[PDB]
Amino acid sequence: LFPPQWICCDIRYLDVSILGKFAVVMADPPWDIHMELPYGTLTDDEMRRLNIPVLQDDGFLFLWVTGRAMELGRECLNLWGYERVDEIIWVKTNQLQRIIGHWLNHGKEHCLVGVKGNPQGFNQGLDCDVIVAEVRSTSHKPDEIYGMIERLSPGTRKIELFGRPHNVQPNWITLGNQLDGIHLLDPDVVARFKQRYPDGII
Amino acid sequence: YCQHFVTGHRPQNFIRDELIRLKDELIAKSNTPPMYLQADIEAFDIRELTPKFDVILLEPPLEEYYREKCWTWDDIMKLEIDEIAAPRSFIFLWCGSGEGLDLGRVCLRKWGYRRCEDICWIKTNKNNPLDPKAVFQRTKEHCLMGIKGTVDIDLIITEEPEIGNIEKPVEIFHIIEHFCLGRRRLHLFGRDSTIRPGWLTVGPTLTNSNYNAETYASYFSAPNSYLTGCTEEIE
Ligand SMILES: CNc1cc(N2CCC3(CC2)CN(c2ccc(CN4CCC(C)(C)CC4)cc2)CC(=O)N3C)ncn1
Repeated sequence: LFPPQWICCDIRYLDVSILGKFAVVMADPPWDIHMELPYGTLTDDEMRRLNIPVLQDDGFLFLWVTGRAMELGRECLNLWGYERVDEIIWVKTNQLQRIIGHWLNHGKEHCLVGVKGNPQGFNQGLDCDVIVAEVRSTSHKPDEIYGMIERLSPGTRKIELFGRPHNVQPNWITLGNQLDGIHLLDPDVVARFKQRYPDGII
Repeated sequence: YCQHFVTGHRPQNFIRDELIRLKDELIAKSNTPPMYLQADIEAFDIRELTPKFDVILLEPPLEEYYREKCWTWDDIMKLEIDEIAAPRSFIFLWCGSGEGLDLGRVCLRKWGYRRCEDICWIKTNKNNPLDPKAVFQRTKEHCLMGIKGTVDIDLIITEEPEIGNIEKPVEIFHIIEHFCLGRRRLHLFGRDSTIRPGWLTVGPTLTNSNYNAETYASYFSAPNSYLTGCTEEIE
């Protein structure tokens, strides 16, 4: 079912097996980078324990990383059974198209690309590994990524983890704890959700 | 700009380009005379390179650089970098854009560093609108920065060099020199074309050498041992 679907929940506790296989997974985890903490972080073990492996048999994972998560996210990526085959970076600019880690000022954000299985029927090579785009809200990812993912794997089922409300997209099922309720439309999903969650509480 | 590229102009083509000049003058006043040494680094005992270095820039020839003697990450990882790095010291390792982005992190850890910075060389094709494993077109290289022990951005934008030109942007040297990390600076797999005041260059393709360990160390004997490279030379 092509239109947006989403599921407010804690992704730590949702039984993601009900959701089926996807050709693309995307995640923007709240890593425990440095310290700070203006949002709820997940510990490293919680990150490795995430049940990513059930979401795909063949396809691509897109993993936003920052700080020490560049190393950790590589670990999770390998632990979940992917091989990192690319690394997208987003050069963050302004409206005049000029550019906006204690040693250097950060002009970019990193997204690891992982492959799993033998994915086929994808259009590898259409886009390039650099995104140039203006910054919206804090902790906001650029919509150019969705275009790139669509061109790469058009029409296939996709799922985002730790999405925020603005991130809902056609073809995508967004999971995030700041979304409005549960909006599901694909029949096989509504079936397995009602089987697994008869009284609608995760 | 991504659907636009899907015109041939890489999105980075459209990126639009007060002191900080005194620091450059102090760096240049401080810089030791360039020193250089031809050496087959596969077969050369690194331990002859003394004293221990404050900064190591490491630019090994990866097979990917020659799309149209290459070192593998197997070869690179056997280098005994830790034997020549000073206890507090920094490394800058060019990792390409393939498996090197993972294998170079293994190297960093293997030799004792933690990564504090990932520096991207983003290459424009304004003048010219794949790896099997690649999903996307690769238009950048990474230079990983490592620390061990106790002004600029992490981006370098220039135009893709002509096929077979392997040079890295000279801006990596400016970034390094602006950190003020020490004056014992080593560039491994440099060339005649990269030799540079304030640096010792070791590589197999240098055509001349002037290295002398004693003469080299003499530049850093007291009262110059701890200079950052960014202060007034001790009178
Ligand atoms: C507790 N378990 C959860 C958690 C959860 N989340 C996680 C937290 C959530 C909402 C959904 C996301 N979060 C956040 C902030 C920053 C980043 C880092 N990123 C920012 C953007 C980037 C692409 C540039 C790359 C770097 C990542 C996530 C801010 C926030 O406030 N919220 C509520 N959903 C379900 N279960």
